[PDB]
Amino acid sequence: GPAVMGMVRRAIPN
Amino acid sequence: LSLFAPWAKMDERNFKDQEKEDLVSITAPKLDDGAREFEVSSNEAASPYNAAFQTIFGSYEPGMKTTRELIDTYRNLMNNYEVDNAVSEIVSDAIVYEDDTEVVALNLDKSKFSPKIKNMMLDEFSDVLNHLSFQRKGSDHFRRWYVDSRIFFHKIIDPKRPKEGIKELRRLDPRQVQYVREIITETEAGTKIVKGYKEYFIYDTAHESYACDGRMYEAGTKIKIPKAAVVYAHSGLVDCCGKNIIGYLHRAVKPANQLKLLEDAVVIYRITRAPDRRVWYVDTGNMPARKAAEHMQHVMNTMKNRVVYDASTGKIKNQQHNMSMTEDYWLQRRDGKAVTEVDTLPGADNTGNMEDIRWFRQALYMALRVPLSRISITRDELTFAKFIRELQHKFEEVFLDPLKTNLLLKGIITEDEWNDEINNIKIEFHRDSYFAELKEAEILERRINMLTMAEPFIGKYISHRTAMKDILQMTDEEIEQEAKQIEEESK
Amino acid sequence: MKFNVLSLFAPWAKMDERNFKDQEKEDLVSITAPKLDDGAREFEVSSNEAASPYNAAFQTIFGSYEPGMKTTRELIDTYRNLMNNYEVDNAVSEIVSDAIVYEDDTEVVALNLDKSKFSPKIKNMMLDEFSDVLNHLSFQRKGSDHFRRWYVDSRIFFHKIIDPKRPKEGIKELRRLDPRQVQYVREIITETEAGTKIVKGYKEYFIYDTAHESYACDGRMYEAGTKIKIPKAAVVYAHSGLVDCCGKNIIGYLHRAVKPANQLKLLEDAVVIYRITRAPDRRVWYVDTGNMPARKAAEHMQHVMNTMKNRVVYDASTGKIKNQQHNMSMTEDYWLQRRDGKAVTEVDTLPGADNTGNMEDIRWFRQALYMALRVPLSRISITRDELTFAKFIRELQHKFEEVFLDPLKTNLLLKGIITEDEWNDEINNIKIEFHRDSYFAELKEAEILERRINMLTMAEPFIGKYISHRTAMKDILQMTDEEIEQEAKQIEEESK
Amino acid sequence: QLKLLEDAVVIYRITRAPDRRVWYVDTGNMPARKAAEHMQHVMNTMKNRVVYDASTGKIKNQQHNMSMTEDYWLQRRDGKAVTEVDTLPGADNTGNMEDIRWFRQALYMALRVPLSRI
Amino acid sequence: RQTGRGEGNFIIASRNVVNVLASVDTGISYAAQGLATGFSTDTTKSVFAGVLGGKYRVYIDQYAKQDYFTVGYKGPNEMDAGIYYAPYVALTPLRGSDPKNFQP
Amino acid sequence: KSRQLKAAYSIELAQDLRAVHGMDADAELSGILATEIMLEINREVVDWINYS
Repeated sequence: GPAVMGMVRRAIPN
Repeated sequence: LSLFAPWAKMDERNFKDQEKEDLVSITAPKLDDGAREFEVSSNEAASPYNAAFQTIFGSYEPGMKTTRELIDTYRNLMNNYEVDNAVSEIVSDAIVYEDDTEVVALNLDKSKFSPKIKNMMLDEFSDVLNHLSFQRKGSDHFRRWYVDSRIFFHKIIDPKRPKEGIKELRRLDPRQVQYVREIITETEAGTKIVKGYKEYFIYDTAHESYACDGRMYEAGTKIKIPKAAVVYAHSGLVDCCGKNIIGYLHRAVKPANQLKLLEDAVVIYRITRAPDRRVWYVDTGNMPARKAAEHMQHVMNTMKNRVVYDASTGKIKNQQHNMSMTEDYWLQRRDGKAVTEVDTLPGADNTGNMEDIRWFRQALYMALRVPLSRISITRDELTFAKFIRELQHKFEEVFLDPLKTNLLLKGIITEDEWNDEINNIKIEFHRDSYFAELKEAEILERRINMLTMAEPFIGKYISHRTAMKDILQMTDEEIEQEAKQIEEESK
Repeated sequence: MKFNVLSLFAPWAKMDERNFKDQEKEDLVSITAPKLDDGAREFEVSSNEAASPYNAAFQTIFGSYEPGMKTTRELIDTYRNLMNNYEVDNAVSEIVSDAIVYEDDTEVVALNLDKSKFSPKIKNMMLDEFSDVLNHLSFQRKGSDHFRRWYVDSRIFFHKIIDPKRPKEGIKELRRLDPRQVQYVREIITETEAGTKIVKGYKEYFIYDTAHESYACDGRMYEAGTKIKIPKAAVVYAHSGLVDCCGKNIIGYLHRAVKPANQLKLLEDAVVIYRITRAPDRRVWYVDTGNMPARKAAEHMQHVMNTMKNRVVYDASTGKIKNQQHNMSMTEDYWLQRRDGKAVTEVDTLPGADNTGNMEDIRWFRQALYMALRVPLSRISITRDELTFAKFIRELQHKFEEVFLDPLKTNLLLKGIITEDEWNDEINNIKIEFHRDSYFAELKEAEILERRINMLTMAEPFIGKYISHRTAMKDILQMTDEEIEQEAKQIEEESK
Repeated sequence: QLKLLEDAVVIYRITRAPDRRVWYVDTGNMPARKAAEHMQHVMNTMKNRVVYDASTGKIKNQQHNMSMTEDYWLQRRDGKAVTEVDTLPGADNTGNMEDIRWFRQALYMALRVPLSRI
Repeated sequence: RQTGRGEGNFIIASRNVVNVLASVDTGISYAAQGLATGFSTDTTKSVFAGVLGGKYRVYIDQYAKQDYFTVGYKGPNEMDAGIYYAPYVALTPLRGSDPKNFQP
Repeated sequence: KSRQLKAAYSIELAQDLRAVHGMDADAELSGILATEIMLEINREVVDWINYS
């Protein structure tokens, strides 16, 4: 049960 | 963009003045409370008009989400029994007017630069109220403040005739409005200078998607808002961190529902098991599994409680004749064994003590920031009145702001003059005349009685001037004037 | 504790440096213990400190606070969490309300220079300076907020701003510093045979714990920096003499309430849970699924479990039960089919939320907490309890008062209005009076007067025979002799 | 001793407040890692995951709003009424919180104060 | 172009690179060179030399083996950095003695 | 992944160092160790960046 350090999602371009 | 050009100009001048000013070389941000902050590049500005999005996303992400949840929660708390009431009672005491009375209004009874300004300010204050439509909506705006924790409005400039094209305000939708401030500097590890911050506002710009009813998610774009463009103020209530602004109703976030949940538990406890309770069972042994059920099913069509209640009419559906004196059931036993029986079940026994909810309700009531006078003059009522006094003062910014603004936009006051006059250019208001009279009456009764007691000594040990100023509580000026009137009447 | 060129703090360090040199010339010697009552956390330092490299500077300062700050940070957070809860918050509110009183068209806390001074001109400058201190704080509107934070946090500190090009009028507005980042230390700058027993000038520098590496529960919008060394003269600050058994473990006014406050919350939670849990019906179905592998046994289990299960979700928005029409069942009827003459398939119900309280202990604990919070017995005439509370407020305010006295004397000295010696020779008395609520003050005075009047009306038959009027006036009506003469003069005039 | 008595009252009121129950199953003549399945099929399935949140006026994972009934079961693999779940005694209301008053008053006298104080 | 999150906003470089940056103009001009003043080149006072054009954070790699620079991007997030330090324990003191002789 | 260092200074040295220069021979060492650790972290970070 390792800590979750966060998640990233690919950014949306303008 | 160009919409806010005149507002930007106000802020641009202010900001440049903040840089020129010597309120610099401060370790801490120069702020007690207010806007969420962010550190920036240290230059004056990045080239593009919308460059701020570069710092905006960062500064609002979790803020915007949290705020949304808190406001909706606050609104949900308000939706509950007696919460709406406590709030309403507060709103009523805070926003006060009666038949042919004044409404909150500017009272320039202190030193001013000129009586000409005094009249202009008062004349325009009227429009400050008209632009809120205070006389009809005062209580709505106030209610929102209390519950949502704050109020914001969009300010309008013509823009070609800024001194004339001054229009009605547009309250902004909470949860979509955030206040931010940038640290526009860097030094040898830990900048302390020209932290003017600009203090602008950002906005979600979405009016189609809502928590209960909405649709059409679009590409988005967060955008605009110089400080100058927004009327705003908020309660000085912040949590242990950030700029997490607290509504006055926030406290209720705990007890309101520990009570509501318990109250439901009480309702549930009594209803569940209110109906009769039993398990009927048929021994279908020594039968094929696919046939055994048939015996059970036939028995169940004789032992069936085809007795549903009629709530529309307090009777039992189709239970003629008038009333049986008994319920006759039976079942033959497969063997001489304690297998075939009826299993009755226990009910919702009335063992309470239904008092804990009284405690919880009283706790909530108190938690709602109300006097114990609700469900003469006391310390409790006076404290509450002070509370209302403070709420009114904080709220007050909603009028002082657009007042200030209109006066400077029109060139009829120097901003600095306004800053010197206030200090005190406060707006005053009508107070419940009934209770005000009673308060004053009791005060006089006490003073009258004390003077009466003093009587035998006020020509011997206590002077009349003294009895009037210390016992009757009159000022020297009042004493001379009352005496003058007495002399005139005796003529 | 400087260890750096301070482009910002040198203008104040210079005052402290001069003060320190005078301390070196003082006779505050032969004292084993440092001459410290309260405040900043001290560290043992040599008389020379000739090198002062970073590695030493770090530990010299770090060494007096590491566990201090950890503890302090927890106390503050606790204090805030405590402040934000029901029937804690209210204690704070009443105290804040009486400590800082505001009223329609009245004064606010104000400096009262009714004692000897060189000139009324100085008195006026001091009174005006006081007003500017308040203007900087916007005390007349927010004084109660600054006070509240102090009372709860036990302390408050503010950043001073100095030009410094033209420092006499180069005095600018204060900025409240953030507790949990704010730290305060002191040095014992001495060492001799068997431990220093000579003068310790302390230096008294403000530092921060930065809070870079350690993220807030949320909202870590600003970190205070690491290598920060701010001289005492640069910070306005007040705190109360509330300390634990050792060191400088300064605690808040609500500290005493920490134990019972948290305790009460647990007790209340226990009641809320005890009552809600078990409230609905509760029953376990048991199915005879023997002589089968689980893969098959489960079907017969399901023949009861998914047929007996009550699809009875409560409508929590509107007081209704979902999917229960016609209007109301007159029964909760269940049924079973038994495969053989064996009572194995059955239901066994569970105990419910049996409401036996009468949760009286909660009331006891509530009252205990109110007492822990310094709430008058009068809250939830003149009594000793109410007066005691007023005495508390008087002392509370006097401690708070330093928040005005610091920048006031500082500015007066910076402006060249009062010299350092003159300030100390005259003060002694620089007393600031707090505004009081006239409603209650009048009632207090009225009772006292009624008692005085009644006594005199009883004394009357012999005040021309055994006791003089003068005496009756000084002992019964509690008048001073000049008061008596003044009242006599006014009466003689009124008589005509 | 007063503080100790107070703690005794406090512990009494908190301990045993929540619902307490033990799920019991027969697992004889089974491998230890097979025996576990009989228990796991009940223990990890009949858990009440709904929890009152002490930090806010809400119940964790409550949705549905609130069932009017708590539905649970145990299978009986043997041809007998073998398996079952028991509850434990809860935090019943027994005070009568009178000892604290006694001790509190005795203490005050021990504190060298007048009886006029409360 | 490659991260999709933002343009480089810092650079760490050898002393020689920064010495050049501090001795030249960086704004738009005809030509520009003189005594180095633009950035601090003295690592004694700080690794951080200054901000290039108000756009990039300039630092010195005091241990460059020969002479280079590295440019990169770090966003408002922590993941959006490429590289991350995630402490679980830090600068925790160790304290005791050897009981045999009580040396610390 | 972890890291750690020891100084474990003697008594006599510290007593004498204080007698000679007023220095602790504890706090200074502590500083050196903590610093060395941070120096490595700083360098580690930079090298990883340059590596990657």
